[PDB]
Amino acid sequence: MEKTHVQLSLPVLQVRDVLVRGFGDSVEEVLSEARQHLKDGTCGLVEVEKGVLPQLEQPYVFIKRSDARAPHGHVMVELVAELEGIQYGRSGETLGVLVPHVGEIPVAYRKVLLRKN
Ligand SMILES: C[C@H](N)c1ccc(Cl)cc1
Repeated sequence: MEKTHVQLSLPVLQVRDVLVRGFGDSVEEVLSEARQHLKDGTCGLVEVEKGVLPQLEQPYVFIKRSDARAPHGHVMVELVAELEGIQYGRSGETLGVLVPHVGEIPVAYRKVLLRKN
């Protein structure tokens, strides 16, 4: 059975390498697909810097810090989607935007403890 949180190590991708620049076409779909790719080990993370979001496809799926005081290095996170400037969920600081991973070479791995909600 699925625990409330799962430890994952996500490949961190540079935005210009990403081949599939979002998870879908509605908030509900992107959240659903992100969660599936996270379970399958086929989800990457792009760190948000100036110029990143316009190079990715909306709706966006962010991982945001959900909790403080981070077990074994994995930051606790939850998913929040964004479309047209409106966010679906509320949480803490953004760690990055999730994208499909289809074999791109990462620059780093990001350890997270993901809330499965
Ligand atoms: C497994 C298949 N080649 C696939 C990769 C990425 C996405 Cl987003 C959907 C399907």
